[PDB]
Amino acid sequence: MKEFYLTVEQIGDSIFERYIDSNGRERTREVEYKPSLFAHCPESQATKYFDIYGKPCTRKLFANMRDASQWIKRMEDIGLEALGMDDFKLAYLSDTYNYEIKYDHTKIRVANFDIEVTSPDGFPEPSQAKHPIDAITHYDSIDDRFYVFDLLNSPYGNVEEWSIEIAAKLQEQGGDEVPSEIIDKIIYMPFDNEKELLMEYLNFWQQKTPVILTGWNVESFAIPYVYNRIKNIFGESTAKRLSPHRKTRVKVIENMYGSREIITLFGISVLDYIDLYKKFSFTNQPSYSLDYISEFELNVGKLKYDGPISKLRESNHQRYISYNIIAVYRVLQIDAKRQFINLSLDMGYYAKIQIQSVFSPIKTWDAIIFNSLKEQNKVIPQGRSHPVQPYPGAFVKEPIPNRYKYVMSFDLTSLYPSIIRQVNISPETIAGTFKVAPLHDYINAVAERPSDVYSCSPNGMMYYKDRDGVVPTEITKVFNQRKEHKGYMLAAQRNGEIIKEALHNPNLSVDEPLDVDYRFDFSDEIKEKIKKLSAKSLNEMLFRAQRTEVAGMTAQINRKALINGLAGALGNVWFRYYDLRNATAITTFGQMALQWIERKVNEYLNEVCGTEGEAFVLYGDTDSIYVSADKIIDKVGESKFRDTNHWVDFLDKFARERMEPAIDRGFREMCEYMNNKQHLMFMDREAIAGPPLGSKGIGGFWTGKKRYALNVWDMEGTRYAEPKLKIMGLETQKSSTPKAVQKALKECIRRMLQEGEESLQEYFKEFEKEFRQLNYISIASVSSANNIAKYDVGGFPGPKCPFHIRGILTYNRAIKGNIDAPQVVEGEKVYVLPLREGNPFGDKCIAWPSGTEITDLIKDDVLHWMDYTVLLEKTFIKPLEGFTSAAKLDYEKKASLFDMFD
DNA sequence: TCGGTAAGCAGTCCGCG
DNA sequence: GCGGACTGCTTAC
Ligand SMILES: Nc1nc2c(ncn2[C@H]2C[C@H](O)[C@@H](COP(=O)(O)OP(=O)(O)OP(=O)(O)O)O2)c(=O)[nH]1
Ligand SMILES: [Ca+2]
Ligand SMILES: [Ca+2]
Ligand SMILES: [Ca+2]
Ligand SMILES: [Ca+2]
Ligand SMILES: [Ca+2]
Repeated sequence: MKEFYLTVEQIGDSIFERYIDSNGRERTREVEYKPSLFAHCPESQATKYFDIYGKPCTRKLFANMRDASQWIKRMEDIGLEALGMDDFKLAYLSDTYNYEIKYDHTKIRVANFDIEVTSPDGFPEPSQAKHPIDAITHYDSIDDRFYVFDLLNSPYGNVEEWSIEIAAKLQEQGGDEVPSEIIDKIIYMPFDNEKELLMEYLNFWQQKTPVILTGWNVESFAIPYVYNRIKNIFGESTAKRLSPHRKTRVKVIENMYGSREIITLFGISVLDYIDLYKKFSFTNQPSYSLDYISEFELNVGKLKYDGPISKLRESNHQRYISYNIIAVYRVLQIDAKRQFINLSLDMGYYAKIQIQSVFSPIKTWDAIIFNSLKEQNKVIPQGRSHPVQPYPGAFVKEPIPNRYKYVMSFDLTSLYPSIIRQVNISPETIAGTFKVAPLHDYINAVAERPSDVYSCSPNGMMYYKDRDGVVPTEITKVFNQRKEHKGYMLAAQRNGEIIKEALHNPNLSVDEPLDVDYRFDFSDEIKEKIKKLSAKSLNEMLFRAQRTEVAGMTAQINRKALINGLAGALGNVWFRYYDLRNATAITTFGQMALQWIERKVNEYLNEVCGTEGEAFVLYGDTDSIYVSADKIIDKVGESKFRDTNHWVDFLDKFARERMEPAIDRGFREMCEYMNNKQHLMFMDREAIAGPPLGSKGIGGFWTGKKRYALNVWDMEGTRYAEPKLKIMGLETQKSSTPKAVQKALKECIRRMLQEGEESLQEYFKEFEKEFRQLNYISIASVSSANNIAKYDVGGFPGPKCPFHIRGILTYNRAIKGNIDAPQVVEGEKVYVLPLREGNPFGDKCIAWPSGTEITDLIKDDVLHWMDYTVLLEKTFIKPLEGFTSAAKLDYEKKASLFDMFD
């Protein structure tokens, strides 16, 4: 097989590399890598190395990496560009793996671990590590085993061994319900003392050294706690055995508010699953507890135990260990679904970077572009310092707040990357500038043609047309990968809808789910067999289809994120290829493109309708337009349609056969106008929205920019079994809105769009009457909590104190003295409730850690003093009043001549 | 939050005769 | 009471 790296490090003048050799074995080597860097040289000197602008360079070979680094410094001292890859491990990887890397994941040791630490005096701080580590569960991907290290004797109590028999049993048998599929994979090791446990853990680690190290909050808790505890008991050298090269750094993580400390383990790639989840999931969650996220992702119940976690080991050690094991497994289950580790490996090996660098799109793209240029013997420029400067972004149309009955939306495929490719925007393709007219003049095609030679953006920039820039070349490659995975995602989605349809008529039989590839549209043969399947098999197929859709979503959305990040990186001062001329060339072209096509679509539809100056495009944001289709429907007449699906078909056909050709024509003209390299503005129909045929549903409404709701029957060619609400920006979509309120507001919107005003009034009346019964957590607001200390003046709110911070301060005063009280962690999320006047907390609100029940000693008082009226008006009524006034509807029945008469 | 801009709403402070 | 000048937070792209 072809070799591939696992990890790479620079330690002084040595590269330390762990890799898989040509026989599939894991090896480690120390390499005295001699780096090269570059200086400009005279043209009269013969060379094969050129910078990106075509200027000749001489290669400088250094005796070692420190010499190379010193040379960079002296070149700065002289005032001359020091060209080349200054991150020497990236150059090493480029030299050592000069081909597209094919990796074998089965050879990569992925370790998932979690530790437990009993602490009677609050949160066990990783920097202090003053409490014994009393449990470690460490799952190894190569052995496919859970290695359980269990401390039986502690200063906080001596316990009996954990029982695998009880662990397996149902919670109704007094057991812990450790999943049957992992029971046989547990290797249980009890220890009579902590020193023995840790020494054995280190010997184990030495034997089975993680390449990828993950788990939940491992980077901020488990890793620094283990490191520091071993350091405290044994000394630093023993703690450094967590690094295969025995090198670590206590590294400070800084942002804006403060700083925290993590431990860098050289020769390990830490991908904390919480960080993977935050980067790759495209969710914003009210809580990031593993319980909370496992419930969201897997629909598994919260791990139930009695009393505080600080007493769980002594009171129920059996459950303590079982929950430690289950916790490790939950992360594995989340990964089986989301496939973020797979994603990270894919992107890391593609870029030829340390796997953990996938968190940095700037590092990722720097390596991609470097490797690409190096193939042509081209030489990358030195990174430079730039002051942070603001620059313009997208255009967003101001909508008229209103109901909108029939709506067809259209959206440009991968806009910013497509602009880059179309215009040929790259550091080395800049050809010059032209004299800019107001943007409006380009939109309306009255400005002079920018260039007859170069490819242009309406920000004034011109680009070469003779050859693709490196940025267009490399962005195209990832765009193509993205396109493939999106295809699989959409097929799985369409396939899921077939199954949902079939589930209306389940067959009464015992059978099996079909063995199919959900990434490809079901054949007629499959469709016929599905129509004969039982509900049990159908539901299993649906679950599998949706799992396939999730896998495709992960693969596509994050490749989209990477390519959009390249467009964004051009406007980040830390990017080697930072250039506001290029960043703005992209955003300004986008502004023109949207407004250009708004004009074209309005012109086309006014033509087919035989009107003048009518506004068909009601809205647009960045790269999308929303077209009113009322007149199109009305041209055939509602009564002519058999059912909802009939007008949906008609609009779909109209969009594809009439509107899309007109859209393409408009964009080809714009391409010629800007003299672009290649027409890539592809705007396809996205949504077809409207009320159910013959109903009083309003179909949709806008309240303002980035705030709307649509009843969608077809999205990107997925025809839904049941209509789906597309809601953007409204409170139902915000993590800050209480859970039960999101749900209620969603149902109000559903009723408005599908059923009408009367249905809405019926539901409002009911919610208003019953809501005080809702669980306090479900009606709590949520907020991130930054700068708590900043607004704290002797335990009370300082000037300008935010509402949620006030709640935290109220909480802090209420828990002064309570030993079992959780602390609010700076920068994390909190639940927030309003409090009625004259409450014993002495303020108008209280806040506590999100994803948790409020501590028992104040819970009863909070419940008693919760201000339901304020809660209702602020989270439910105010937003609903916003929705209904926009839609010209009333959520309460107004008086009529029938009232109180006949 | 260690890792692009536009723009919405909550809330504080305080004017607005 | 609402709206502007702010801070804070969160979402649409
Ligand atoms: N830097 C950055 N830009 C974004 C992000 N989301 C959207 N944009 C910008 C770049 C996109 O091309 C443009 C339009 O956003 P869309 O959500 O429609 O995505 P896009 O057109 O790229 O892909 P698509 O084919 O429609 O799924 O807005 C983002 O998360 N980060
Ligand atoms: Ca735990
Ligand atoms: Ca788009
Ligand atoms: Ca059937
Ligand atoms: Ca869009
Ligand atoms: Ca098309």
